[PDB]
Amino acid sequence: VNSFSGYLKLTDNVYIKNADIVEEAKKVKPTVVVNAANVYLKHGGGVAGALNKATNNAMQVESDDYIATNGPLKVGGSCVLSGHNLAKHCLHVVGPNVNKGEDIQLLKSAYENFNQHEVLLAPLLSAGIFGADPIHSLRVCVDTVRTNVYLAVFDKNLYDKLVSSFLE
Ligand SMILES: CCNC(=O)c1cc2c(N[C@H](c3ccnc(N)c3)C(C)C)ncnc2[nH]1
Repeated sequence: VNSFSGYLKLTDNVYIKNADIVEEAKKVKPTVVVNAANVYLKHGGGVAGALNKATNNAMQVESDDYIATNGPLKVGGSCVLSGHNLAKHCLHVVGPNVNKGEDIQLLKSAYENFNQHEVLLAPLLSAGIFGADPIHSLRVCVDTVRTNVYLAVFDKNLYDKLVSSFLE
């Protein structure tokens, strides 16, 4: 149903909220929820762990079947699979892990995948243990994504930092 509420409008197509992406998916019933994935779709930590646990492991079982038959994703790439109980579809997107020296230019490739979907619920890419500067990740989203993206950032201090920087 895509019923998003409580978001700040940053640009004509980019919105942000201090919220847990799992609770937003349960409330909003989005067509697409984005997962902050890794190349072998191992959903143990970060946003991926939160989304997988909220599907009671159904996302990991489906992801393992996909990897067995198709192999790993590329950094910057993506894959649409079921959204299970959280959304119609899950778009698994791999941003670069700059803590491991992956190419930060591939963060633009990662966000470019969102342009195939009219509206998405998403986390900020390459944050957490991937180590990209979060203000830079929001700027790449704003400059690359043309479709409607609703960003859920589940940390008040990071949300306030992002909003303050954007409004400068
Ligand atoms: C209680 C169950 N829910 C959660 O644990 C949870 C976590 C969470 C989240 N985390 C962000 C993140 C972590 C890793 N990689 C990223 N690309 C981003 C950080 C930057 C705040 N962002 C959005 N919603 C979220 N929900």
